[PDB]
Amino acid sequence: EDIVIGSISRDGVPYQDYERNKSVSSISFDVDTTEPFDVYIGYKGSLEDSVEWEFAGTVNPMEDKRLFCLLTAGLFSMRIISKAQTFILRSYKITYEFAGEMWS
Amino acid sequence: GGWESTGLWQADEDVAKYAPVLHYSFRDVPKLLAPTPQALFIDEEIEAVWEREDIVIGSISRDGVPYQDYERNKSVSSISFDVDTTEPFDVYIGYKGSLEDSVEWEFAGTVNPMEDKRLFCLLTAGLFSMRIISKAQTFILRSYKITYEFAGEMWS
Amino acid sequence: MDKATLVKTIAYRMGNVKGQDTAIDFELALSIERLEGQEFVPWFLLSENNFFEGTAQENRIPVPRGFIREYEEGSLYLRRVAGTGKCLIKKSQDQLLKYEGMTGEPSHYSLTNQYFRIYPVPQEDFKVELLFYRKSSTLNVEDNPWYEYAAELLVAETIWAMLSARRDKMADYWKSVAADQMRRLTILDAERRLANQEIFMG
Amino acid sequence: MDKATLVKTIAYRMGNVKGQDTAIDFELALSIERLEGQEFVPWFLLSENNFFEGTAQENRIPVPRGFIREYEEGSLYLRRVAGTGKCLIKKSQDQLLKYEGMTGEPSHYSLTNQYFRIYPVPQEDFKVELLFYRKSSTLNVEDNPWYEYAAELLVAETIWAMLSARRDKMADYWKSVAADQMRRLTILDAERRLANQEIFMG
Amino acid sequence: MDKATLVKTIAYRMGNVKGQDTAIDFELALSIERLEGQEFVPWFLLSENNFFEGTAQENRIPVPRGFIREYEEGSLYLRRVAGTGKCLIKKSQDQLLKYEGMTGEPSHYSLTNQYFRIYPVPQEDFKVELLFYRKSSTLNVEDNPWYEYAAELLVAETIWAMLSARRDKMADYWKSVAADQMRRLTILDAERRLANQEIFMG
Amino acid sequence: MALETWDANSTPATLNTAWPEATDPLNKGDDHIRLLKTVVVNFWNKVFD
Amino acid sequence: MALETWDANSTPATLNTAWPEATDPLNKGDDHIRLLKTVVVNFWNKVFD
Amino acid sequence: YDWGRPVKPVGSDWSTDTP
Amino acid sequence: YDWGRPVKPVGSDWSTDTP
Amino acid sequence: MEVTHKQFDLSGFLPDQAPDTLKSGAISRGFNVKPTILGWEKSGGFRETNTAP
Repeated sequence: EDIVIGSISRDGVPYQDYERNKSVSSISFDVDTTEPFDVYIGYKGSLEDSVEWEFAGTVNPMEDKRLFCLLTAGLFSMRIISKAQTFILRSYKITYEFAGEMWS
Repeated sequence: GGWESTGLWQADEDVAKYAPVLHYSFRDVPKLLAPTPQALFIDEEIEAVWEREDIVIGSISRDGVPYQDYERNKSVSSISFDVDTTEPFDVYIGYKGSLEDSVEWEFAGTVNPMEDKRLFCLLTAGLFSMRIISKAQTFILRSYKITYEFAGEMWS
Repeated sequence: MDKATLVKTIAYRMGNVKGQDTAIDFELALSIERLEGQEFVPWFLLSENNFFEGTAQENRIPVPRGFIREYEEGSLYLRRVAGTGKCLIKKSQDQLLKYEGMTGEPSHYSLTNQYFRIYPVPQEDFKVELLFYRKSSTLNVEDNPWYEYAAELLVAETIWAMLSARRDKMADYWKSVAADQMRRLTILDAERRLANQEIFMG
Repeated sequence: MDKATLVKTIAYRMGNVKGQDTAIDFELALSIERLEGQEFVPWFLLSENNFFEGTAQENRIPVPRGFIREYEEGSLYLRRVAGTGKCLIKKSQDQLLKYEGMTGEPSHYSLTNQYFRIYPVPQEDFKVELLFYRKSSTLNVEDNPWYEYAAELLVAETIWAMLSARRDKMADYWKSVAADQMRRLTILDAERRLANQEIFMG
Repeated sequence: MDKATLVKTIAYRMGNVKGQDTAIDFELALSIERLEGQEFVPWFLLSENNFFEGTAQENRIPVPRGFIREYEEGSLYLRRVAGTGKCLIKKSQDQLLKYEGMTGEPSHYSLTNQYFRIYPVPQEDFKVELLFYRKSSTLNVEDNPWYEYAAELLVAETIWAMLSARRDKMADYWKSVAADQMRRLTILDAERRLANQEIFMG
Repeated sequence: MALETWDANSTPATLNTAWPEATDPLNKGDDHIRLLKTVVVNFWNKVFD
Repeated sequence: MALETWDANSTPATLNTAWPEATDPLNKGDDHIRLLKTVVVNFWNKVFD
Repeated sequence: YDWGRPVKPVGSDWSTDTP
Repeated sequence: YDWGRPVKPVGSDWSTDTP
Repeated sequence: MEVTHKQFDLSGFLPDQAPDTLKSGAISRGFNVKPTILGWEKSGGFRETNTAP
């Protein structure tokens, strides 16, 4: 919940930004499993709000490892559900842009 | 009772049947009392006050940490809150010319986080302080930021 | 395009925004209001023939409701009862003071703020016709002309406004886009007009 | 647009500000006051025909209440009792001292600060008419003309003042926007003035 | 190319995107709509000969449905019942007011917004023909002309819109590509028009 | 924990299964029922229309 | 009352939102919960197997 | 001091040429 | 309103000059 | 410019140091709030028991 999306420190570590809206383009997964999985994306306007979930799609790593969705919100969360023998997750990255300021 | 009555889903004793609970004798109350997560006292409300004096407004170190500047006046435009509560609260803003003076309070307004999380006021002074008063079941404060500009030099 | 498609496209190209829908309509109306206030008037704001009847002894004829300008290749025409007419000529007011009291059919005019003046003061009821540019809200057409013909200009302009309030720096980009769209719209107007026209000196 | 829509738009485009509403009105009145003080006068500040009656032996006629400048394509006209008139001619004061004591109907004038002077000093009560530009607060209309025709210039000016107090940098952006709006308004005035007019040498 | 190949290529050259397929169609239709609104009209938007029948006493002929501009090397031709005809001549409206009431076959015309006017007002039913440019959705052909002849311009435009929403920077690269494609298309149109044509002075 | 932020068009997306927590207040009971009612009606309207 | 009339054959159509109300008695809380259960089951049944 | 203004033109509406 | 269009030229194919 | 003071650094009530210099997450006055790793939240209330002497 509430993934860290924002600026990056000169040391190379990211930190959260609570004052601007953000727009998400894609999510890329680095996994070791070969079987398919589902990915849900959540968005909330600000801290006081609750998370609302959207079904991003199904990811089959052998065919492709990227997922495309266009959303703008204050904060983002992700959920992965799998029913398979093997599932190892190594990392992931998010591509985003800043989209103004956060109001409520 | 109707839905407006007090209580929690678990009858209290059942909660933590594993451990004791503080009991309090209160002088003007006929029966002994115990703490509750709910914030209503018997039924009546509890107020909270959050006050900080002489907030750090000034330059920022290359490490990313702010430090206080005692030699210039400052002008404040807005205050933005990051809270987790949903119920409304009051915010007071204080200003003093310099260290020897005393704080003088102004009522900034009322903040309802769901509608908006920003507050707008225009003031110039040497130093600033803020006070938050809330009477609500839940109030969690995560952070806040201030937008300001430098406005000359401090005299007295 | 129509209003629904306009709102959908504005929401999509602003960053797939979904919460705001009423502000988009507000700033879409304000965008048209702002565009109507500028110097350039497109061809689709030209009205139809309108006639005015006036009493004897009043030289002042009020300006039509949404008047922006007077059609250049147009004129104010007096229609006499028999159906014949003459085209009245525009001059400045100083220039038309000789005529006070000379008597006859109206022959000249001046525009002074809100009033057209017929200086050869008629001694009997008259009737004039005019073609002029109008604000759209006052046109007698089914749908806003702007929606059909200048839709892209509209989208960009709306986006600028909305973004400028959120303080993104993307705005300047959309203002440049709108400026380019208006620049292209100006050229068409000329082309449409100058098509199939031959000019002879003298 | 009207005052309520103006205030709402100014609040929205300034950063969705909500606390301040009275300062917006104050700096919206001050914006009009500042714009009226500059050199450029739009067409909607032109007044209507106003007449002045004066006693014999006073050549000085006070300036009308909101006088900004006179209207060039216009004149000061002496209306005689019979309804006929002549247009008085403006000259500098030095140039009009020959006339002291020559006697007759008024024929020339000078403007020296707060007063119009009729140097062929009348020996009987007279009456003159004039068209001139006026400050809006003194026009006879229903709503401020500026609100209807110059709304987007005003928004920018107000936003500039407000931001300038906060010491924000954004202010210079809105001043540039206001300058562009005034530049377009000047061209619109020129286009409106010259429509349907033919010029012949001599 | 066709619609399926267009969508596939747009998806491939945008970064091998696979999730979005409906937005591509939406912004592919909007791309054609935007291109039709600009000043440059290609050769494949020229219509065929269209005839209009009109009642006596109405000089106003409505504009054809998708009229963008008329075709310069063409004319409005009056076809008489016998099959013979004359080519009507375009003038501005001011210039055509002498004719009111002179009687005969139509000889001149003016275009004022939505209407063609035949000022030598016919006293009997007539018939005219015209060649003009049209919006594609209204042409009678089998497939959108744009798909066949302008496919690479379209791809770029669509990619630009889509990226512009994401706020990517790459968008300005694809706009430059589209501008280059349109520049080449203009030269191709000019070369096609002027082939095998000899010009003699006088 | 108290309630999902919600309005007339919330839908099943805004449901936190864990939200009616054990020590949570009774006064919030009415709201939870209503969130569920709104959600069901909208889902039925969406897929039966 | 503020409890919808209901029968074992009730569709999702019967519920009125706003019904469990702040003033309403708590004794009707179970009944309101049970209505929701009958309403939900019928649609999964009508639309799904 | 003594400046007065003229009363407005009473007739006020233009009509239309129908489609 | 009343605009109508012309029917297309029926003969449609060019032939060739062989190698 | 902007300055962002973040709570949940676990500094708490520090009424003896100079207010001008106490760090974010520290307050000089106030009551009925306690510092956690979540921020500056509000304390609960009181119920009644059956015991009565």
